[PDB]
Amino acid sequence: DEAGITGTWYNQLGSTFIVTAGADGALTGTYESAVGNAESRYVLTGRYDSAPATDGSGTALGWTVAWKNNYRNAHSATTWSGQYVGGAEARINTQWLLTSGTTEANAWKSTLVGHDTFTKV
Amino acid sequence: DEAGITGTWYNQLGSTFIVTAGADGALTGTYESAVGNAESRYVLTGRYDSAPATDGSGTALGWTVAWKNNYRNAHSATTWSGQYVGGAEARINTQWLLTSGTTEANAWKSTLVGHDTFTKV
Amino acid sequence: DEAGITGTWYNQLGSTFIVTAGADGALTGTYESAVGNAESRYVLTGRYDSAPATDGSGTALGWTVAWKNNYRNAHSATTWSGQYVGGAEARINTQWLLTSGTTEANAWKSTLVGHDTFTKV
Amino acid sequence: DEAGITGTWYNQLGSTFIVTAGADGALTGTYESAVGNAESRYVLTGRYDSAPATDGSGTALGWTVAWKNNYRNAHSATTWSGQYVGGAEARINTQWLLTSGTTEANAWKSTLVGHDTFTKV
Ligand SMILES: [Cu+2]
Ligand SMILES: [Cu+2]
Ligand SMILES: [Cu+2]
Ligand SMILES: [Cu+2]
Repeated sequence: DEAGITGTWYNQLGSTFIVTAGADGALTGTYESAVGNAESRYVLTGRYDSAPATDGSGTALGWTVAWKNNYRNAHSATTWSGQYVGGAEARINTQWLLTSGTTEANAWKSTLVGHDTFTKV
Repeated sequence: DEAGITGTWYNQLGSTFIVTAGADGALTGTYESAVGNAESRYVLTGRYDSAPATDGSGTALGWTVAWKNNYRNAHSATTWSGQYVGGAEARINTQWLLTSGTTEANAWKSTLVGHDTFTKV
Repeated sequence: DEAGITGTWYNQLGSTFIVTAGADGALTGTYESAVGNAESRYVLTGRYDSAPATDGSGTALGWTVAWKNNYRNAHSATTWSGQYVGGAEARINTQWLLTSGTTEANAWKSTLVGHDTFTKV
Repeated sequence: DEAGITGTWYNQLGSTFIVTAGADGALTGTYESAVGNAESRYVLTGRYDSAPATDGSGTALGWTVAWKNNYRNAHSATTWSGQYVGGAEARINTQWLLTSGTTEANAWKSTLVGHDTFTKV
């Protein structure tokens, strides 16, 4: 799925995920969020299963974005964890964890959880 | 916290996380899990906030492991999302999402969620 | 939203959630899952915000199902946490945690996480 | 575990959970949080597996709190999902989802996720 994954993907929020999949399992690219304390592109990296099961199963993958770039710093990181499902309407179906840096006293409220679905259109 | 983060960390399961923090926000290294469908080391990559708040707050970070290496392939990926808290007993406090590749019919049961706390000892 | 919430709801898996909302914040009813180790109806209970904000915001709510009834026992419980959004196409948008009873050694893999969207049709 | 569960439990934040376990799987009680937009006690309800496995496994359970009482309304609900582990130092080990009522535009940031461990002392 190196070919399948590589490219430009869009989620339900209107965010844009630009990724390259390496033959060795790497994911590199940029993320631009349509929401939150974010502007322009941010580095991302991740990993995917470069030899998935041949049985109909999706391809596991994940990636991280730390919310610092030359424009802003939102003192946070999101990780998406999910699977790529190939075919006529290819999708990446993810769940994510967004942890902000907090004091000890606020750690209980440090982590948001949600779900993003990415499509090629 | 490039110095703070860089090195060998151990969680409550007895897993070993070996990371280098780059000046530019990169995280690279290897993960070896004490549990699950896993043996030996697996590549990991991630990101962290290289200019955290100076107010007492932790440092946001995350990383991914796809569960494929030369020994096995568990057709899955974990993402940890959390924060580094520096000082006498430094910690990385994380929550994680483990997504397995599944068919459409099994997607509902694709994703495990838990929490790992990493220490230097 | 006592009137709004009360009734029969269906999710994207084809599961059926039958609830009564009490004036005092109670949720009582039955759940029947279309997937998993489940058959027929199972008791559920929960709570919702009986005096929500008047600003356009959704109405917070949650409920639990333990997966035991007269037919089976799957030694697990799901909690859904989410919000009711009223209007022409009313929805309940949830995220859920399914914890199985496990030994200590398997606790790391005890908890599934997903997301369900319920509609009146 | 009706006897095991029933009573007063305390988490790592200093919150107090007072529960009765019914023979039929019910959980009823009150929760008082040490943190957040909360004061005094709030109703809770939930469910647990009243006939757990005899193999060493924990007992699955969950409960909800909507954050409305006579003192305040934080327009939110938490669900804890977890397991009771009996014996010399009994514990309830949970993960939780806290959903706030939000507008559509803020739904992405509606849900916090964390983990609480409850003890009898
Ligand atoms: Cu295989
Ligand atoms: Cu700052
Ligand atoms: Cu209000
Ligand atoms: Cu059994």
